[PDB]
Amino acid sequence: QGPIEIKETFKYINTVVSCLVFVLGIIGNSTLLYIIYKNKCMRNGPNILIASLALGDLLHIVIDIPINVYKLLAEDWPFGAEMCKLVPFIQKASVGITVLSLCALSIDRYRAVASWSVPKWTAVEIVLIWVVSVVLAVPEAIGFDIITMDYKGSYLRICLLHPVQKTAFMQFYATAKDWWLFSFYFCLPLAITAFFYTLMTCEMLRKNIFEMLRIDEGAEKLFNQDVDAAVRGILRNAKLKPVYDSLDAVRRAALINMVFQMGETGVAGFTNSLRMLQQKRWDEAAVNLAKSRWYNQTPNRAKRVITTFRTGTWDAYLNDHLKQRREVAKTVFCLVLVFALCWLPLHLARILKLTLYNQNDPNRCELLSFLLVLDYIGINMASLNSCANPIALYLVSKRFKNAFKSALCC
Ligand SMILES: Cc1cc(C)cc(C(=O)N(C)[C@H](Cc2ccc(-c3ccccc3)cc2)C(=O)N[C@@H](Cc2c[nH]c3ccccc23)C(=O)O)c1
Ligand SMILES: CCCCCCCC/C=C\CCCCCCCC(=O)OC[C@H](O)CO
Ligand SMILES: CCCCCCCC/C=C\CCCCCCCC(=O)OC[C@H](O)CO
Ligand SMILES: CCCCCCCC/C=C\CCCCCCCC(=O)OC[C@H](O)CO
Ligand SMILES: CCCCCCCC/C=C\CCCCCCCC(=O)OC[C@H](O)CO
Ligand SMILES: CCCCCCCC/C=C\CCCCCCCC(=O)OC[C@H](O)CO
Repeated sequence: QGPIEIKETFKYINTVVSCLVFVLGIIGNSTLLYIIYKNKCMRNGPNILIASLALGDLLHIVIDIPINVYKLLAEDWPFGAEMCKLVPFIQKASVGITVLSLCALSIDRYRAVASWSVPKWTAVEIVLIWVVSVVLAVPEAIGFDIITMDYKGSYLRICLLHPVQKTAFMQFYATAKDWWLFSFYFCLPLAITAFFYTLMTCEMLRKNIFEMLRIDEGAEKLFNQDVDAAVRGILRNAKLKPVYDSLDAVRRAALINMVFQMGETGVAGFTNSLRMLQQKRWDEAAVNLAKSRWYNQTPNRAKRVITTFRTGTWDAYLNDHLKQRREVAKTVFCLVLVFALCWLPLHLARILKLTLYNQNDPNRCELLSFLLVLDYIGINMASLNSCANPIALYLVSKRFKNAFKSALCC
């Protein structure tokens, strides 16, 4: 049958995945804690939050993974009542540390670019993350216990959190647990990190346009309302509106740059160049713009604007301080994205089972086999997330990649 065939297959798959996560995660997160400790240049707010997150994932890896490997392979629980109050507690405490750290990471990225304006603040965050994650994981250590069954010369030890619990709170917890796990440990971080991501990019966008105009125009705080009025007029002009809509945020700022210098009527005169921008022919747009009277009178500014068009980034206008903040923000929301994709299949599987289990035998069989396969994939991706950040940091962050190579290769 599907259920017995599927569980046997994933006995092999999960054992290899969990052995991979154990080895990769022990090496990766230990090295991650090493490079943040040894490299004094690496000690900053976001990195220290990444360190606690790596310590939390290391705790789950060394405490829970070897047991979870055996648990999957044997029907009996031999590790005692203590280990099975501990393993689910560590599992929810560690994931909670990741969940709250990721939220603190995304809020810190917003505050970094925030218009309103702190080393002690990261220390308060660290305490709050671990205290709150551990408190919210305590009901796991409360509800879970061993059930021993003996019938006809055969005994079995299962550790479970029974749907029926002693106290009112533990009863409510056991019943609400599945939705609680979905809400706080998936919906809460994804919503908060997305909310502060979008606010951050908007604020980073204004800071970049402001910096661009500061370099090109050359002490005016009216730049922001001036920009807003400028895009209003660009949306007013039938010659400038179509190309402006086609452009991304960065190239729209390059168009605004030309509008600041020449006005809307002057920018409209580049009908051929504007068309080619709308066609997304950046290099052709760069060349035709380069052979212009605007280029001739102001080549330095023309060079930067046409490079901004062609490139689509802020390279020509971004200072060292702002290039630092974009790489850090890119690192933070890479980990956020990695968390979402790793925890998406499992939370999807649990919610589909929670919502679509009609208990009719005909519909159940095929839906069960699919949901079971999805659940197994889900817990594999979640295990991978506990070892994925060292690899992710290596690939997405030039600083982390160099720190890893210094610590490991030579
Ligand atoms: C928030 C949350 C939500 C859901 C739906 C499941 C888990 C969970 O707890 N899982 C997915 C573990 C395995 C695991 C735990 C933590 C990480 C982790 C930690 C830090 C950073 C990133 C990832 C990765 C995998 C799991 O296998 N849970 C089992 C229950 C279970 C496994 N071993 C046990 C021992 C005793 C009692 C229960 C268990 C299940 O949900 O099916 C956690
Ligand atoms: C690196 C950021 C700090 C992350 C950890 C904060 C929470 C520690 C409390 C319980 C953990 C129990 C497991 C033991 C781990 C020991 C961690 C530790 O001793 O760190 C003290 C201090 O940061 C060294 O200078
Ligand atoms: C940064 C900080 C983030 C912290 C985020 C935490 C949010 C969820 C925490 C607690 C909700 C608890 C809900 C409690 C409902 C229990 C039901 C109940 O109390 O049952 C009655 C019983 O008689 C009484 O003991
Ligand atoms: C500072 C604030 C931080 C954020 C704090 C709030 C985060 C989300 C908390 C609770 C929502 C999920 C609670 C789950 C309640 C489920 C109710 C229930 O028992 O439903 C059983 C249902 O019948 C089975 O299908
Ligand atoms: C296996 C995982 C592979 C993952 C590969 C990741 C590569 C991304 C790197 C940099 C782009 C950063 C983009 C950040 C986008 C914002 C993330 C976010 O806010 O997530 C909200 C959540 O999706 C609710 O909708
Ligand atoms: C088995 C392990 C499970 C995890 C598997 C991998 C998880 C995340 C991997 C990649 C995320 C995106 C990395 C690629 C980002 C592309 C942009 C980039 O690399 O730019 C920075 C670079 O240093 C130039 O300066």
